[PDB]
Amino acid sequence: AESHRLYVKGKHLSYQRSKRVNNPNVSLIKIEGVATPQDAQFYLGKRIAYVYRASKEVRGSKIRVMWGKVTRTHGNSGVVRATFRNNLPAKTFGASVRIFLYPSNI
Amino acid sequence: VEPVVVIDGKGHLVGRLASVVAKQLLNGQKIVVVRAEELNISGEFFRNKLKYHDFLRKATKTRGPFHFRAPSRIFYKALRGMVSHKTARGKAALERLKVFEGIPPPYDKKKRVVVPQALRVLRLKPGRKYTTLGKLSTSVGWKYEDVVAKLEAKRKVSSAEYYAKKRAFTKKVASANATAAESDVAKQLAALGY
Amino acid sequence: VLKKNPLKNKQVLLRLNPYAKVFAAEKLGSKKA
Amino acid sequence: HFKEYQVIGRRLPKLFRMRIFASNEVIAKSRYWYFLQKLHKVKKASGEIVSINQINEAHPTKVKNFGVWVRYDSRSGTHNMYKEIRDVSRVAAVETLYQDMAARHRARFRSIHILKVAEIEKTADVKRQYVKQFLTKDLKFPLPHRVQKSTKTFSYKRPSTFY
Amino acid sequence: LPHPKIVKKHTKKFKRHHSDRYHRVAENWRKQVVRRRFRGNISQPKIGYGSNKKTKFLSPSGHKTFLVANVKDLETLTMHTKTYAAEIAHNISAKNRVVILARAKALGIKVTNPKGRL
Amino acid sequence: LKKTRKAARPQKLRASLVPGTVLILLAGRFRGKRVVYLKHLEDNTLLISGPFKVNGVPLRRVNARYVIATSTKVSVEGVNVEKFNVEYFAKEEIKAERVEDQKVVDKALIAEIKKTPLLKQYLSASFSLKNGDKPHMLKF
RNA sequence: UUUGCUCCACACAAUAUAGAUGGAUACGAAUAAGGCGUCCUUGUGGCGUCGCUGAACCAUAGCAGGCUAGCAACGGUGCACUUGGCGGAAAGGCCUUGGGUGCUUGCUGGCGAAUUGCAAUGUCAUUUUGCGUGGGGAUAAAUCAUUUGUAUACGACUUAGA
RNA sequence: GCCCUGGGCGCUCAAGCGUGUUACCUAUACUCUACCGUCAGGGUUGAUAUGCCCUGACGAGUAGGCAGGCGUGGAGGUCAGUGACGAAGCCUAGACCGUAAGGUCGGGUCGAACGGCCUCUAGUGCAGAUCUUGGUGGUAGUAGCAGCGAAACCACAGCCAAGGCGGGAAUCAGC
RNA sequence: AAGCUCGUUCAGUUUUAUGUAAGAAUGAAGCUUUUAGUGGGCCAUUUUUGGGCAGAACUGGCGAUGCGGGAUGCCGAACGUAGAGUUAAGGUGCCGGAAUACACGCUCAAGACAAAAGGUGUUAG
RNA sequence: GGAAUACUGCCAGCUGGGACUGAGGACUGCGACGUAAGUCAAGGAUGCUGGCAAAUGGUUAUAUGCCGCCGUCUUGAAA
RNA sequence: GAAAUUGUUGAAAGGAAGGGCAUUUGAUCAGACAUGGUGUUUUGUUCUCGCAU
Repeated sequence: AESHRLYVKGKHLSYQRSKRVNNPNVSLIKIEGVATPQDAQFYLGKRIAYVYRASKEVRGSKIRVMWGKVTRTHGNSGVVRATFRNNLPAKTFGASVRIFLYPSNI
Repeated sequence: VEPVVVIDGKGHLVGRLASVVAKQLLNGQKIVVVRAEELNISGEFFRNKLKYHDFLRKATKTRGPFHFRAPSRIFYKALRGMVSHKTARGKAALERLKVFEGIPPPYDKKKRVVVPQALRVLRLKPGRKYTTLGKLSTSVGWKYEDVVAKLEAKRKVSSAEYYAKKRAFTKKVASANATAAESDVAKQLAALGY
Repeated sequence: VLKKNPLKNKQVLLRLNPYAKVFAAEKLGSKKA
Repeated sequence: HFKEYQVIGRRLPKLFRMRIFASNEVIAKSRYWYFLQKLHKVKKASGEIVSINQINEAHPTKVKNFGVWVRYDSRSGTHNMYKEIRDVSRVAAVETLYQDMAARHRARFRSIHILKVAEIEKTADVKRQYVKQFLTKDLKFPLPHRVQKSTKTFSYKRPSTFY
Repeated sequence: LPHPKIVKKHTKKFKRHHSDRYHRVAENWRKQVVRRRFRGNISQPKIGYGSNKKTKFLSPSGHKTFLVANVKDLETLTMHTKTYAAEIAHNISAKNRVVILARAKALGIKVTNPKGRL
Repeated sequence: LKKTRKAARPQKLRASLVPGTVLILLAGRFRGKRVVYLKHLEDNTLLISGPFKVNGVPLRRVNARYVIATSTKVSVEGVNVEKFNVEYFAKEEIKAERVEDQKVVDKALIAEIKKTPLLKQYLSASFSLKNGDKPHMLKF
């Protein structure tokens, strides 16, 4: 099979914030295809992985990955809040993200 | 989603189209606008023309206001105010945007897209006046409208022949499918949804 | 040292009000007229 | 979503009776008390509400040309107004009248008094053209310029408004 | 073991207001918009930052640092070896450092700063 | 340490997991491959088989939370999985028993797989997502 | 500058990504109508019918995708060539004739998958630059000097000369 | 009812207006829990103490009042304390502890005396004072005398649209 | 702060007496004595003064006041350091975290002191 | 004549998905299960498993999302 | 033998920055100092009574 994807793709919008105050401890992640919080309810608890490349070779590879998790839905458009052990850099606003299908229940 | 999305400005509204394009850009989506010279703005021609002419003379004093004539640049300015420009995030978002009068190549040989919620005809109440933008650009100083139309006319030609060839190909494919019907594979596919 | 919440954790709910056992064993919450 | 309630009072007698439309019994009681002062001289502490009961439509399955008499307190005094509304139930008919008043005269629940509501069972009795037009024989009319809620942000077919 | 997560609460050490702009101002904290704790300004040390009693003064290795400069001081920890670790003062010569380290190793007392001047 | 009152209650498996069900692995070297569930182990892992002869996936321990359940089921009553145990995976290069036991297990399941048409090739094909897929809508 | 410069073939490194992880999957025109197939006494025409979302179309099966056997066609397609046409708006792409060479899951079989031990994106894209060979191509230009006088506050500008 | 005469982009079956119905955005506010402290109550010794504890509440704030701590000079007692195998002082983009005055350690120079503990003592803690003494920058290779080398001034600012009294190299020619 | 000694005595708390014997409700003390500082005006309000304006008897709020909202200067809410969930004010086209949400009509130029008057401007009794 | 259903309120009814929290430290206490031994969700987390010789993380520079010159002065908080 | 100030080298970036909340990149470092903890036979003043183990 040409396609080996096993994770639902998405995008990173911005951290939870107000008009003038922003808390980077919570990140708003948009999942492609989701439209309402009801659909996003299935993605709750799914691990979120961000992949980026660095010139230096890290201990295991040339790829560095952050391991996060989903917490709860957000908004009426189906946006879901994401929390990571280490908050994502602000430069990744609008960047894509990987949402795995595990842990699952279906 | 396609890596790049081409939006046809024909029959669209400047405000809603600019807002949605800016929102998509902030999300990190590449978008391109074509046929911007055919974009439309709500209200009669006089109202839109006055709203633009007054802008040209509001002063900052040439460092600030620029009497920019290109309708594509006018649309970019309209979208410019809907983005957090003068910052790395906003400026990077604008890098994924391009506006061209008509449909220059290689965008001609690619499928364009339209925004259902930004259609001028769909959202504008029937019978009310509207502005074609092209006349405003011509009156405010633009002079490439004639050339734009002249070289867009050739765009409809050749593309018409390509559409005719595709229509013949689809006719042949439909005939092949019709004669292919009633087969065991087709029957199984129909039973299993497909 | 820890405040057990009634309603939840039925074990603590039985500590108070011994009649809860009879109430649950007789469906008194949906008693017909 | 209004509700129809029947409220009576007698200041602890004549047993004054009137119909009150409110979203809940609490609002209905307050409106009844307020109307008591206008009708006569009575106070809340004078007595008690003898009985309050919600009235349900006898059959919410029939279209009725409700005739409604409504008095409202405009910015320059109060004036008596009468209107006819085509609807299926009194609860919906009064809500439609309230919405129409708020849209035009900008009169709301605070300054609107409901006097009487009665159905019209005979044609030519409704003197309002906007309701009279619907009392003719089975008619047909189109719904031009229909639209569809496009959930997807992008469209490729250039949707048409035909019905 | 009895070495639970030691939350420092505020790892960043406080700095005197405006000390970076002016050289003459030392970095030692001193009270005076900062007094009004305005938004976007340095936080003021207060009672909220108090460390837990059960983990106060404990190093990341889960042992208290005790200064030692003689054999008797090191031996005093023989009863409290489980909690108190030895630490050689900077003024101790290398000659006595070897003896101190040998005694600590023989009695099981860990040395926080070994290899000093060795 | 105080006498913590937390009994080791036996694990409860979701109703969507039944022996002989076709499993899909989302993590590991065999991620995206289709596997057949066999038995639940005492360690809270799922004993599964490719079978090895069909897709090359041997008998392995897997976690339920990383496995997507499917409605397609196959017979697994004839396979004597009682031999396998948690001790069968301890290590403290392939062992000799790992080949004969795998072959014996797959012999009692290849016939069942072939009984259902297109099931052998279906398992031989690795599962993967495609453009426009909506896993929440899909029943899998 | 020991092919110095340049375009290529293979060949090892650094460099990073405003952020692939199947496909930007091409008419025009109206939105109080337009297509599609057909008829033709060819028209703003007649007939059957489509929308009410892409929630689709093309593809998608093989150790992340190998070896090999048999059946039906010479269709589909990865790639090196070759005849020819179109694309000047940012054409820099679209193809077209003929064979050549792999696969073909269209159909039926035989081989290996394990040990990464219950998962650690489990590394497959190019943007730029640096060093090592071979297959070709061409070998110039500017400043000062000299001076000019249309120019000329001083710069600057305009010239002639192996 | 609305219109005419009388925050930016833009918006026009509004993204304007009034009203009705659901959802969502989040303050140091509220609800559950981890920790410091104060305030209140109680257990405590046929020894388990100015101690070891249990339970609850509370945490804004100028002048002012009270309480608890670090540090510098010197003195009384102690560590039969440290130190030419290197103490004081100095630097550290190396680390640890105390939320705090600060303390400790390793490393580069160092060459002759110092440190903790229980107390006593005071010429005891600096960013201001157009502060004092001394030293050092731009000004500046500027006026100046191809020379010889300052002074004034210097928190830091300046390109304007308006209101809370504030939409880019370098030098030569005008005021 | 400073002694006593009563554990109960108190209240900017609410109606009948005619302002109370209250065995009406609700919440939960006193005399002292010496000891630092304390001599402002104002936003709104009250009493409701007359002809623009100028004093004024009063009741809530700062001075010493963070934080969210109103681009910035009244509403919400008054403050230990942290994790988790719901809200006030204010918002859900972008900047700006949130529905280009539903429903009834309005409006062609607006829309986030002028209302004294006119309109063959538009929609209702 | 008959039920049904919308709505309201109750369940000391059942069954899940997801987020934070593990705080106490040998038993004494209130309860449920059981004919008894004993067990329990009953005055605060346990059991199993995997990766590791830089592991986790700290200071610092630089770029990204948001926020933002001092003491005394009148004293109305003020320029 | 310290600060302002200045000279060689290494990191940096484009009408301005030092300041506050969370993260990556480049450099850099304590890096766990685990030296630990479990029961016997071999030979000499029968032996783990205890030493090399």
